[PDB]
Parts: sequence; structure tokens; C-alpha cells
Amino acid sequence: PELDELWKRVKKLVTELLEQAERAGDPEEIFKLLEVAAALVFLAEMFLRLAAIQEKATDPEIQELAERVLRLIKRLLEEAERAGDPRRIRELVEVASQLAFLLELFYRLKEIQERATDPEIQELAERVLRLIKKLLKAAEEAGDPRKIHKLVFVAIVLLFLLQTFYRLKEIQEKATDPEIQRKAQEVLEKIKRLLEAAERAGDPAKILLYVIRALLLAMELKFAYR
Amino acid sequence: ELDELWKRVKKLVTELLEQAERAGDPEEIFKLLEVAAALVFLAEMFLRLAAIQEKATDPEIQELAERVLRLIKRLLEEAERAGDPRRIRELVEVASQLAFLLELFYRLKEIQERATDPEIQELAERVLRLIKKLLKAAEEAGDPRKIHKLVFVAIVLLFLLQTFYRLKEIQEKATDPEIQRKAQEVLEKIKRLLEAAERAGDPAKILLYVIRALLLAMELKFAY
Repeated sequence: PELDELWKRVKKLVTELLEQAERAGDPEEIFKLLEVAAALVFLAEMFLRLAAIQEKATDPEIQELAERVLRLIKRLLEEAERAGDPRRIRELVEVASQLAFLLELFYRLKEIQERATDPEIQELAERVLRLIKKLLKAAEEAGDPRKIHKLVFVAIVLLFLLQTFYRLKEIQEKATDPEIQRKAQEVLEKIKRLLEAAERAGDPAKILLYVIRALLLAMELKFAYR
Repeated sequence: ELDELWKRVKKLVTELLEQAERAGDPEEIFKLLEVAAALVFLAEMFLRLAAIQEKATDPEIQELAERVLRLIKRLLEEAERAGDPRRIRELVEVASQLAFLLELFYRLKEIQERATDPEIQELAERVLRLIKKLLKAAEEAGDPRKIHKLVFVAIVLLFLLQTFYRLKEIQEKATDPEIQRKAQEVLEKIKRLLEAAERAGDPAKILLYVIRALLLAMELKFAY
């Protein structure tokens, strides 16, 4: 339903960009048009994640965020379809494709959740998704795509942090090297604290700073494990 | 080598976080953290290299992945040398687009492990040799904006080649004889578009053929 009307819109915009790129132009102008059409096709590839997101086993908080993401994508595409400035279409499609990448991450979270057996890690997932919902609400009220970009970027990096939280628990559940276990526990304790700070931060740029600190910490452990 | 790349990434991120802390304007802060995050994304892409270097992986994939890591190392050394924040942001961004190829090379590896349609392999080697030409020309480019263009075509090419594979899965495992025959017809047009890409002189023309082929594959994917 919603997919086949978002794909119709994506289809229309892609062919208009292909036609404009197939007409006369310099290389840099054709390539920038084609970068927009490519990002639009990536968008459609992200839409294919919804069937798995919208399936019955998926966590309902994930489903509601993905629906907010699709509405925002719809809004920016409509804005792109009536914009005429090429830099405006490029910026609007770019932010729509960042939003679309959240669907990939939401789908990755869905898969990682149905495999994880730790109930506390499930609960930490829910306070993160509640922060993402806050970020998405602010994006839904912004008129400036650059303001949307910022809030979505924090949401992307937050989702990646949740991914590294599942991964580090998996390492902790399975690593037999006792020093890997020692460092995993140390990193998880630090990341939990950094996530609580980001959840109390209010300022999106402070959220992003804490999240990046947590990701750098988790990455030190992931590189140590392999 | 991976341990030395991570050390450089770690160094660049901490410098960027320190600047983000020392910056006062919220727009510059966010731009600096975007660069730091992109560096972390790049370390995560490095973690895909051990599966890529496994004995089962296509050696064409392995050779390409080592060209990508060479490009990335060069950009990180340049980012560590530059002083301009804007220049560091462009260099890091292109390194991170390069890093994404490692994700796409990993995924290609996985799909190639379940490749019941053998004809793909000769076709995929032609794509990979097209991607090698792009990556070889990227290594000789120097201009980070020209590396970005060559890398962008390689990314979409790899995405097309990945999509070329899941069409074969839809072909062999579809019930509807029309949907299963469209998959086989789409795959033939994609071969002709790839053939046109292999003889094209400029990356802009390659990209246009690859987007035409992706559009064709995507239309099939949305049909089922």
C-alpha cells in the first residue's frame, strides 16, 4: 500500500533525473543528477525492509518509528518533486536517504533482537528507541532539511550504538579469554553511563558527543576481540 | 596493518572530539562530531576485513579490498596532515564512502557463497574488473572529489552486482511463471547494460547505465 505509492513517486523522480542527465550537460552536472537518482534507488531498496519491519514478530516501538520515518521521507520527496533548484532537490533527496538508512538499521535491530537472550539488553534498547522517537518528533516539526539532517544523524549514530551494545553483550556471552571478558564488562558499564547522560542531555549535539564517546569505547573492545 | 589503521583512526577521532569540545558554535560542533562519527563508521568497516580475507572469498574481492584500504590510509594520512577543518571533512567523508565498499564487498562475499546460477561468476568478474579499473583510477586521481566520483560508481556497481544475485534467487525460487520469467528477462537487460558499462570511456556514462539497470531490477523487486 504505502510502499507502492512511495515507489511510484520514486520511479517518477528517477526517470526525470535520468532524462535530464541523458540530455546535454557537463560531466559534473550529469554526475550530480545521477548521484540524486542513485540515492533515490537506494531509498527504494530501503523501502523493501518494511515488509520485515511490518511483520507481526517485530517490536511495535520499532514499527512506529519506521512509520514516522516513512512519513518524513514522503514529505521530503513531495518537496523534491516540486522543487526546481537542483541543489534543493539534491539536499532534499540526501536527507530522505539518510532517513531511509534508519529503516536498514531498524531492520538490523529487529534481526539482532530476535536472537538476543539477555533481558536487560532488551530494556536498554527501549530507552534508546524512546530517545530516537524524541529526535524523530523534532525532525517532523522542522521546516529546514538541514535541521532534519542533524536530528536524523544523531538517530543513526544512536542506533549504531545500540547495535554495538548487542554485539558487546554477545562477546560477553561467549568470549573465553578472561581479559576480553574483563574489558567487555568495563566497556558495557561505561557505555550504559554514557547512554544515561545522552538520555538526560536535551541538547542533540551533546547527545551526539556522548554517543560518539561510547562508540569509540566499544570499538576499542571490538578491535581487541578481532 | 589493520592495527595501525585503527591507531590512526583513534588519533583523528580524539583530536576531533577535542575540537568539538573547544568549539563554541553549535553548527561547527555538529560538523566536527559528524566527522568523528564518520571515522568510527570507518573502523567498523575495517572489522569486515577478516571475513573478506578468508580462504573462501573471491580473490578478486580480496585484491579490491586491499586497494580500498590503501586509498583509505592515504586519505587518513592526508587528514592528519591538513589543518583546514573543511579539508579534513572532505577527506574523511571520501574515506568513509571507500569504507562502505568493504560492507558491500562483505555482502557480495556472502551472496556469492549461495550462487546456484553459475553464469553469474563470469559476469561478476567483469563487474569486479570494472570496479578494479575504477579503483585503480581512484588511486591515481589525487583529487579527493575525483576519488569520490570513481568510488561512487564503484559503490553503485557493487550494489547492482549484489542485486544481480538476488534476482537469480527470485528466478529459481518463484512460483508464478510470469514473475519467474520477468526475473530472467530483467537479468538479460542487465547483462547488456553491464556490457555497455565495460566499454564506456567515462564514469558518468557507466553510472547512467548502472542506474538504468538498478531501476529495472528494483521494478522487479517491487513486483513481488
